[PDB]
Amino acid sequence: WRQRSNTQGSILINLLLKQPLIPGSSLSLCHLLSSSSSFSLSALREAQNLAFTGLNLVARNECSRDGDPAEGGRRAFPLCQLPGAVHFLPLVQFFIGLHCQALQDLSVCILEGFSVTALSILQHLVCHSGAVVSLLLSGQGQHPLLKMLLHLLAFSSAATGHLQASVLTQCLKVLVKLAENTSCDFLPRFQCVFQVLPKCLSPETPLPSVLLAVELLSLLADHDQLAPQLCSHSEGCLLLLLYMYITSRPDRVALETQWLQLEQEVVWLLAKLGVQSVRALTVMLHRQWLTVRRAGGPPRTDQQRRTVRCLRDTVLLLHGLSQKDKLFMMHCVEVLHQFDQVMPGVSMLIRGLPDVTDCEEAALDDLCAAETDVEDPEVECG
Amino acid sequence: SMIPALRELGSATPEEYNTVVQKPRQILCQFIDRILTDVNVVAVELTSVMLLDFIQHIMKSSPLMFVNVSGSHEAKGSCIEFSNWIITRLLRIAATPSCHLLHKKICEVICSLLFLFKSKSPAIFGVLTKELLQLFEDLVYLHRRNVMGHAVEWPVVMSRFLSQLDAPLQLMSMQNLEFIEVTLLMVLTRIIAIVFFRRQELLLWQIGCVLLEYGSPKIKSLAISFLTELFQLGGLPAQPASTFFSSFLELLKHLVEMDTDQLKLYEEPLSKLIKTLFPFEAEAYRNIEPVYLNMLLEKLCVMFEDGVLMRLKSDLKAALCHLLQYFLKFVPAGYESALQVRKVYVRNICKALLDVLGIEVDAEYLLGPLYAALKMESMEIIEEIQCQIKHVDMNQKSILWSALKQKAESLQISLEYSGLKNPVIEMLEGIAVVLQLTALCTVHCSHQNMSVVITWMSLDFYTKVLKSCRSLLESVQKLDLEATIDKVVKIYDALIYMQVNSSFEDHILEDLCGMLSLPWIYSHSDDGCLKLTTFAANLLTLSCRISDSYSPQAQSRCVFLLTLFPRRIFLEWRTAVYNWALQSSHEVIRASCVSGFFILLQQQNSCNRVPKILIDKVKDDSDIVKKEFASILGQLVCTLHGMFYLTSSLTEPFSEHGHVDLFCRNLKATSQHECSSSQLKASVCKPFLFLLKKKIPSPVKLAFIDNLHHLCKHLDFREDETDVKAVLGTLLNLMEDPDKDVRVAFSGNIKHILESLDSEDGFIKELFVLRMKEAYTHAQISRNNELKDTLILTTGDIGRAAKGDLVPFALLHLLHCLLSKSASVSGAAYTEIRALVAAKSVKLQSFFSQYKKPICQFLVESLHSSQMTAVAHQREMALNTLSEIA
Repeated sequence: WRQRSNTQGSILINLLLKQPLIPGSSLSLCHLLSSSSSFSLSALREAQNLAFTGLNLVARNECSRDGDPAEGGRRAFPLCQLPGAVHFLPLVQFFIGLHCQALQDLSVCILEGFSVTALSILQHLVCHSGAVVSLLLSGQGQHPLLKMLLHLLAFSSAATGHLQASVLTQCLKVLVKLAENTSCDFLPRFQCVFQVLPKCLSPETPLPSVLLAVELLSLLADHDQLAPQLCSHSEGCLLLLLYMYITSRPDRVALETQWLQLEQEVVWLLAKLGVQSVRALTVMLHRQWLTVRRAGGPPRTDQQRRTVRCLRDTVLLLHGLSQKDKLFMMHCVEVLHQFDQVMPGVSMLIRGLPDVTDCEEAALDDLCAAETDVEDPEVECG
Repeated sequence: SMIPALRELGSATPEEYNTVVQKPRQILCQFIDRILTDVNVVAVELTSVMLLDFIQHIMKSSPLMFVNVSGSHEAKGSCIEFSNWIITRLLRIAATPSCHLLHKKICEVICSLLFLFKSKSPAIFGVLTKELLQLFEDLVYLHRRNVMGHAVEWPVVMSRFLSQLDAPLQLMSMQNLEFIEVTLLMVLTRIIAIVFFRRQELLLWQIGCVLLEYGSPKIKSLAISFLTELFQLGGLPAQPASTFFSSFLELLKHLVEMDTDQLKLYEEPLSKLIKTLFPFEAEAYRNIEPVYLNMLLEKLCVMFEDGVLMRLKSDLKAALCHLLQYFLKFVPAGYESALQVRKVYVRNICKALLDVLGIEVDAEYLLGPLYAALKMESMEIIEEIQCQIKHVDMNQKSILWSALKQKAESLQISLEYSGLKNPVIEMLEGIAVVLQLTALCTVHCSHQNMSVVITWMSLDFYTKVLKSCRSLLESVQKLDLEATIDKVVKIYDALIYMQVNSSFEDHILEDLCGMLSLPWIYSHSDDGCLKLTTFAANLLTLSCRISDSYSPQAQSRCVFLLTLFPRRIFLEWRTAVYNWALQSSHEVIRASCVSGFFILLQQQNSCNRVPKILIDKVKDDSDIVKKEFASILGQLVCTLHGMFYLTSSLTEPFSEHGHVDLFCRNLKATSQHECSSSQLKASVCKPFLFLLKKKIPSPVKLAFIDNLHHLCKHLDFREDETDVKAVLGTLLNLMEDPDKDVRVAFSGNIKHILESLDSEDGFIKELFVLRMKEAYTHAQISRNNELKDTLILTTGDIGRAAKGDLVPFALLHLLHCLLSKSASVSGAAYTEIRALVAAKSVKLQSFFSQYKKPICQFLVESLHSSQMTAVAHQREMALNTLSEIA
């Protein structure tokens, strides 16, 4: 452990200098410098030179060496200080300022592709420096790029289109990255950015933005003050929209694998909500249990293995809610048939898994809704 | 021991229940102290194991003892502190090496403890997990001080989970440190399912990662297994992926310079991590950044430059070859690096693969790599000859194929010069590799397999190899005689694969027939055509050498290959070899000979009915032969319709069951599928329907399940009313077959049986009516709900696959269940009806309109039965039925 992964632990200049991270548009960075296109070449070339200098710095940057004892704090995986990307930040700041000015007015579209490439750039930046993200969050309008990306989130919350649809995804990526890269103390100052998430929780947002939003919700609920504030909303404590997205299933082109990623993230978020202290759980369990029960054995494909683990932690969450709150049972009566058929099925299926938990298994022994009936009249049947 | 307190636990009010439960907690803590007074009590011998078991047992019996369910935040903190005292005792046990060797129950106690503290209240779970994660962070920071050259501070108290019950985590050696890491990794693997929180998991990533970057080989393996569990759920976050892939590269580099057992102790977790991070499923490359996998690609490149296949000890080499496959076929070329860079990479790769091909004992984990590489070469050649008819040669176009030819001819000429001066097992191994790759390419790479006329290795080389293996059958002194003739029959199967793609000349074909019949010809030397055939008069001696030493599996192989020959050559001889191998005791030869005869019969004659000998095989159980027989009869129903014609399918080895033999067995046989051939009045199903019966063991019924769609698509249901009625009655006996998985299999099968049925007549409809009726009577007789569930899923299947007249039947056959009070039938069969009216492309209500008369009549009869078995009660039960039908 001598190279310290300076190359990987850097900006990933190999990544920063790589074919478009986003799908298409064929960009790379100074291609944008070749692209003479906060509205002038004035300060455009200044930001360009600052970014080139920061790139040379990160190339020559060895902030962490032989094991990184310098990176300290409650934040796990403190990447490194890396003052280089700081000088790269003005370029994306200028490009996203131009983008926000092109968004506030009813312009050009290429700036929006440049914008989403800049968002991917940001994702790369905050991916590999704790000092960088700390200044991103710290600096009211502090760090105007932060306020203007919040404004981009608001602009994309309505009148989606396709470019802003990608802006949703990449901005959620960078926020959840910035969020996950920040310590618990920074969540109180992350609350200002968190105020914008309810618009991304509108029933319009596409699935990738939705799952990234759930990841952000989990990262925020890891905080002890951000979780009650986020649950202080009106509709369903900000979670009614999430639950109805489970049941609603707005997108049909969205693969059920991505839906399962969404589901596992949701159930893990809610489990964390439990550790920091029904209709949707039942319908997703209905779909997943149908899929697994149609198969007669252990899931040989990875997607169905994740589906099985989703059954596991979903019945975990179910028994958690039932033991926490006894209103669970008449919150179940409207879906009692689905529940009484999935619970025995999923419980037998997890019994089919050789590994045991005895906690989720205690949950199985606790709920164990069986036989869904008393008997049917055989006379005049069929 | 305080049983009265352990019983009055529940009766006590929580505020003093906490005290009266601390008392037995303190008594159990005294029980621990009488053991935990000295850390080296007597010995570990692996006493205290019974103490840990009694702790677990008291815990199972009294879950509410260890933690109250009412929460009681202050008493919650108290029980947290007490669990922390127990945790400190068990952790200071886990710190001492000998006492750590007792980990089996050392997990069980705290593992179950966290399980139960989660089940009772999730907040306690989160608190305790954060405490344990803080401990793990301290541990990996100590290891970071070790690896970074800081002051190590060997003696450390490390007071974690400290308590004031009225607890030293002593460390004096790297062994104590790594052993507490062992315990931590085990409990983390056990608890990973619920601690996944999309942020806490990142901390887990980081800590397991820094543990992997520096740790003992056993610690490395346990961390490698933890990382597999992590990647299996959250994919891979970009942040720890840097350190993770760096640790991965350094581990790969070290693998060469690793001791045997040091490799062994982490072999299987390493391979699991390969398969998990590099699954077979496509798009798996999109999860990880292409620069990551590009440095992985150059890493594997330099590894093959090291000749890891020779330099390593364990072939389970198979994992790195599977990784090579992941790179080549699942991941596109030009994504990680450029296509020229990736090209020179795979060039160095396949060159090293050739060097190791020259000398290997087994080829399974190597032949697949070469197949994938030559496959991509074939595809790019086809693309560059996109439309040009053009005759092309890959010995010229592919430098890799030319080098393959060089390896083949070099090993073969070394054989010819001296078979004794060479590793006869491994030289012939490599010869087999190149030959069956050729034949695999003959049947796959060629454009006729997906305008372009490819020329593969010439046939003169093949007859040179024939003379070579003949000389081997001569010049062996018969050392093992087993592995060598197994290799020779591998070469034989390669040749016959080349022939199944393109038949040979009839005389060289006869030479091959004799090569395969040479074994145990001295067991069947005296029949009619024994002296009529011309190969025997020359094989006699080498076959005398192989009389009894010949392995039965190799007998299976050679008899199968002999069957795969065309009927024009020694047809009666194939019949005779089968009849000799027909009823022999060994399972493998029986399976192979019957799987050859299900084509050999139509080769001979009478391609309309099952042979009487195959009927005897139906009768004779040999159940494993009966499941492979169910499969081969699912094939027989077509090759008894087609003119014994096989299809050269793709059958790429996407799943290798170790030693893969009989590529033609993996190759499929087809029918001509003409209108006259496809129809069949059963005439063969009576033994087949006997095999269907429940008394027949379940796995063969499952093989029949698998073959069901094929055997019905090759079966006609137009005429033979009562005979086809009995065939269908057996199809539904399959529903009454006891195993439930077989029942749902038949549901998914009747889903296709309905369309395989040419036209839904009336008599079959009434047969279904009565048979499902008696099935429901039997199910309610048993009172077992699993029967009702399997049946209702079958009803939903047949409804989704129903014609106009069957859907109301299946619709009402589930509606009565739903009518009484049944709940599963709703969320299953009703959703099936919804999917069906989606297949009907109509609204569920408009669909109700077309069937509102049967539905309303059945709600009529439900209310009749209700009003006759019994007012407010009538009103409420009728409203229940109405809301269900609602």
